[PDB]
Amino acid sequence: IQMTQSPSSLSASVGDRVTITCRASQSVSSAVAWYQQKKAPKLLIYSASSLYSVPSRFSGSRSGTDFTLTISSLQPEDFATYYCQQYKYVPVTFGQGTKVVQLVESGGGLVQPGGSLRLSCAASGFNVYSSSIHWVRQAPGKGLEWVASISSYYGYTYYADSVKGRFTISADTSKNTAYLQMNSLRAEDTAVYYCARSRQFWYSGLDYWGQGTLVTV
Amino acid sequence: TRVFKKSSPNGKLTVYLGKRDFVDHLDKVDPVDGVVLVDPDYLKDRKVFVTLTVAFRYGREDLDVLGLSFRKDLFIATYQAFPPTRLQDRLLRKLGQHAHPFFFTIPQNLPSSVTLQPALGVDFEIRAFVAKSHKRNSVRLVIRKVQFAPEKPGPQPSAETTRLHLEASLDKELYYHGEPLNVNVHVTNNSTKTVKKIKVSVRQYADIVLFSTAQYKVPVAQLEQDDQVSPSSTFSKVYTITPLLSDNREKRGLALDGKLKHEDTNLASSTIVVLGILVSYRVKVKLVDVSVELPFVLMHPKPKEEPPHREVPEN
Amino acid sequence: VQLQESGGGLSCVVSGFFFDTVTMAWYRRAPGKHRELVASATAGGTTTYADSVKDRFTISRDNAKNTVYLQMKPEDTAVYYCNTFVRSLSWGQGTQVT
Amino acid sequence: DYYSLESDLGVVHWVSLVLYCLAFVLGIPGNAIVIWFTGFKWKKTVTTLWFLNLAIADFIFLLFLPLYISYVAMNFHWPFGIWLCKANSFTAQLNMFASVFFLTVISLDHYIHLIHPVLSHRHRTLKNSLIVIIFIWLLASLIGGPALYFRDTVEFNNHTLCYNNFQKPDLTLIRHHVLTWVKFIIGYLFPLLTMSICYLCLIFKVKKRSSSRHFWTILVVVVAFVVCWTPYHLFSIWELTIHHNSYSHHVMQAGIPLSTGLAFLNSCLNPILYVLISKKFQARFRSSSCTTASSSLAK
Amino acid sequence: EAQRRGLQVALEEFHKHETSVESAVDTPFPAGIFVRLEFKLQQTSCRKCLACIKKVLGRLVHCTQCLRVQRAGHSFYFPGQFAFS
Ligand SMILES: CC(C)CCC[C@@H](C)[C@H]1CC[C@H]2[C@@H]3CC=C4C[C@@H](OC(=O)CCC(=O)O)CC[C@]4(C)[C@H]3CC[C@]12C
Repeated sequence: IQMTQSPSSLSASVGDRVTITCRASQSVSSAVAWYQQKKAPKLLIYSASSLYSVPSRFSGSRSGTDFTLTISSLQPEDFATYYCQQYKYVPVTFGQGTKVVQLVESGGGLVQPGGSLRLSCAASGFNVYSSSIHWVRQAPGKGLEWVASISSYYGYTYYADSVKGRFTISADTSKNTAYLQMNSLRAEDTAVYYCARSRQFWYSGLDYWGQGTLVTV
Repeated sequence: TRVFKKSSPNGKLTVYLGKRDFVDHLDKVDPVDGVVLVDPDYLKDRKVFVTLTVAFRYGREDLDVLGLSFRKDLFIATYQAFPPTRLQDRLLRKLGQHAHPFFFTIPQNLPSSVTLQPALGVDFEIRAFVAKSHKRNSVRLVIRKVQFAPEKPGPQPSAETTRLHLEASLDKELYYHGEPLNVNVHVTNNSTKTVKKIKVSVRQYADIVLFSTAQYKVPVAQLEQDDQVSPSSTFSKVYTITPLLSDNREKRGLALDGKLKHEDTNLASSTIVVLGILVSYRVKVKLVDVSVELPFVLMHPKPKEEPPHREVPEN
Repeated sequence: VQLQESGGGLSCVVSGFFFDTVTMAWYRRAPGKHRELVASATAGGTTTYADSVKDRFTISRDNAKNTVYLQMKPEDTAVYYCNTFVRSLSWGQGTQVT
Repeated sequence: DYYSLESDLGVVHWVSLVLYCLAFVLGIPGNAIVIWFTGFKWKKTVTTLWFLNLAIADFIFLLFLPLYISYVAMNFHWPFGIWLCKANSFTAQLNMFASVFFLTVISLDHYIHLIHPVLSHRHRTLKNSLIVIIFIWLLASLIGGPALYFRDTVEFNNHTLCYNNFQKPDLTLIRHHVLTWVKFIIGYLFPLLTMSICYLCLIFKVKKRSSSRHFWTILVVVVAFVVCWTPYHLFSIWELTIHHNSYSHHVMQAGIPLSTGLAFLNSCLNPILYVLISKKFQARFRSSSCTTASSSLAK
Repeated sequence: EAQRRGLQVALEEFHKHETSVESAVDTPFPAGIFVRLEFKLQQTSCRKCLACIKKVLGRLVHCTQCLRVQRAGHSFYFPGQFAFS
């Protein structure tokens, strides 16, 4: 589902009202997650009506296929990029940026195309049977791109259309660690990988994000 | 609000429901309210009828032997609709004067929404039609009656046996779906015996009754330990086991939660209190023999929003 | 399915269902609010318009042309939709009206 | 050779022929229909295999019917000889005992399935069903054995009759009693008792709960089975009293054909009340959903 | 006497559809005499037998259930013979 945002890069003062509009392309249901990225992105609004356990200034409204984020009170600690996501189908698509329990991962360095470059994700505070693990990509000067996901409860292995085959997701399910096997790396995969966590049964959105590891080709 | 609606073939009838999942509070059940929309002239010399019934599918074969219909009904309700609540009243204003509210209540001592994977099990179904009282002139809906984790932790599980002494005690009873089970086993091994292996397994017991009481012995997760205990030696160890729908596939008859339309659901939650299916969970520890059973409750936590009607990732 | 609304800048053409013994209606949402009902048309005999668009708005339908023509002061600026009275078909999109 | 053995020795007869003809008219199409779909069209399950075997037995029994029709419709002048009467009697006994065993095992399976579900789909396997069917068939085969070895054909005042010939002196009396009593025990006492106990216990269990049509069909099947084999078995038992005590040999000269007609009618109507009446069955000879959305709501 | 009458009636029955005899016996059975006329009927200019003759209440003439006709007066009913069995 192609997702574009009308604002691109706006400017506002301290007491202004920043409005961000998100438009879908296939009449997605009331399932939209809003993320603020300055550092790892932080989830603000899930289901476009609920507030994450962030201040009450952030508000979400649904008007059919168009989703709107209203601040209604701007703060000096708000200069960041906001993304719009739809968690209705397996190939989740993130929107475009609008400039205005911990997870630890290891791995990185030069790719030198041809190799493995095995990454790992460490979980401390939650298990894998009750929480899904998602991996996303963020090319420099570009939005987020989900590439893989694992569900240990159901054993499902979901991969992106342009990433399947060359990537492999695995879960230890014993030490609460998740890994991503990458092969046949190309020059277009040079992006920062962010390990993400989400509750398996009620996929409200990627709650906690990893520190991110730089991967350059 | 985003109310949920389903239509009928040829665009004749349409029913609006605020929610499709109703929570049992152990003292009252959420009323099954809604509004049906009818074509302005499709009801001449006819009356609209909305029926809510509970279906307990218990078999599927190629021939009924004498009269066995392979489908028994536990509760049947009927509404005609020719004080309104705060939900269906709003629907009348949005739709118009051609909308007729219908109100339904679920009596107590009724089974929850349970489905047995191969849709055998207990299902709640709503039929809306107009006739002077076919599948191409009626609306078919399926709803789920579910219960969540109570607010009482309950007594700490504990069970001991001797024949060799074995003691097992789980930390608590209320376990969420996907939460690992922490069990502690203590043995003494007095004399004249030596355990080859330590076996801890979790089995699901489903109490199905239609004419007589029946029990199921369907193991869910099995753990094997190679530790051996010598005579006159004490051994204490904590094991971690968690039910999951990964290695339990292809197991016919496994108790699963209610499925709306070919969806994916986890293991059936434990039933807390009749004709239907009652699901219970136990933990079995065997020494190789002595067997210790530790019952526990596996329920979903109380949610802050309506659960989705299907798996969040589609296809 | 395949709800292709035409006109504006008003006719709707359906593919799956048929206009045989069914009532079709036109829905105008609002300048900035939720959906609303404008007019309907049964198989024939009772047109049953509304109050606000009365006199100002008409409606017609042909069972063979596979189309529904709605025929039409400054408050009628929204996105018009064509759908069954019971709202059975998936909601489409209207181009514009002013 | 001149083996003449002369000596000095009705509406009730016509109704037996009418019943025979009626059963022949209805029996063949129903059995053929049951065979065609259960054997080939419908899936191979335990119930389907059991009904297929029962229909095979009934079809063979009604295919050897017209020889008996020719035998009975002409004052008993069996024009076939000695190598055919024995075979026909043996096959008829085989078919009838196989049918009785199949009905009683069907009742047993129904009672087990609807009362004891704990062990219902563990021992009930197509291989086990095949073993049970084979055991029933060989039991019915080596239970009508004396019917292929004892019958003989003689003259009865210008009428050739093939009869059991229970005289192969002292052994004549005992052999007649043993065979008839064994047939009564294995064909009318044990199967009827099993059917009664299985069905009544099912009714009592269902009664302590909250379908109406399920009881009516069971009662109809029971009453149909009872009223037909009872005259045949009672008249067969009555034959012993003729040799043991004094008798007139008058009431038995016409009751036996009527009892056989009732038994044949029961065999014909067993498909009617078992397979040919269920509601789901009729559906396929007549031959031969929307998506859930959502809408808005004002606050 | 009785044997001569039995032989004569057996010969009449055979001709209906002489030679010397070689066997004869009488029985004390009531209401008749069971004669076992084992003889021959070799004929010349045609117009070994086992005539088990018994008013005659039976004629078991052949040229082996003669016990039945001997005991007949006390039942002449074959077992079964009213059904296929
Ligand atoms: C109560 C009357 C109406 C019978 C109809 C109810 C059925 C839907 C129930 C009754 C017996 C049940 C079965 C009992 C025995 C089996 C095997 C069982 O597998 C095991 O026991 C574990 C592995 C093994 O030991 O073989 C899983 C459930 C299952 C399929 C059950 C499936 C559902 C069944 C058929």
